[PDB]
Amino acid sequence: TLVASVLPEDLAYAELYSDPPGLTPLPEEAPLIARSVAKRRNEFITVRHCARIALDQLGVPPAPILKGDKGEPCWPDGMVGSLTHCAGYRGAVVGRRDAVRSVGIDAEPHDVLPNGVLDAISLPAERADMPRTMPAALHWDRILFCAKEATYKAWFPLTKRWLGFEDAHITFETDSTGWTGRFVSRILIDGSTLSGPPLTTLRGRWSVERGLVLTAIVLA
Ligand SMILES: Cc1nc(=O)c2cc(CN(C)c3ccc(C(=O)N[C@@H](CCC(=O)O)C(=O)O)s3)ccc2[nH]1
Repeated sequence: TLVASVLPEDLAYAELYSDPPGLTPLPEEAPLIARSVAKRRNEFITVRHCARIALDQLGVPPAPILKGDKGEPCWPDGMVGSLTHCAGYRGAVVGRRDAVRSVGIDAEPHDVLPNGVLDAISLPAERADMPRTMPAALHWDRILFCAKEATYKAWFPLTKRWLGFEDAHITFETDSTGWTGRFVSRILIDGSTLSGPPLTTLRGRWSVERGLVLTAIVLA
């Protein structure tokens, strides 16, 4: 699997590269996408079908995955997880809370960012430092965006505070293979959590594979 490249008996994952036809949401999930468009409908369903494959293999029976604070996914009790999707990928990674404090993942196509995006999602330092050490064959701007989204998704559940794109400083290192590596996200705002020790440094992994950028953060 692709997501295995960016992950370190309490963690499961599942991914699919297309929308399997005929899949249907759970009954009390249905009103969430009654008015949604077809393309949104498919990835809503496919990613929750991936989520329940992983959740079942952690002895958790299928349960509805609703959306809460700023659309945040909701999980069965004692559970945490993360959902992601893009043009050719649907994936979920889930974990039990005591072993996994939080999960954050993202998947993106390995293409240049649309015009004007690199500036909103990034700091003057990240833009000077990343081109010095990232391999020439990589879209460091897109990989930066993927790492940014994977950080807020792992950050937000533990603080329920909004993490702007310029409240996190991400530094990258490239593994000797050249297409994979890992990063450190440093929080520039208060790291007060609702529970647990403060959180200011998040370590995650990044990978480029099959034309796709994958990132994941697992906070033990
Ligand atoms: C810049 C920024 N900072 C934040 O802290 C932030 C927080 C949220 C709230 N949050 C934590 C989430 C909202 C949506 C999620 C998610 O995992 N979406 C999946 C599945 C969506 C679905 O099918 O319902 C996805 O992107 O596919 S996670 C959303 C955008 C943010 N953006």
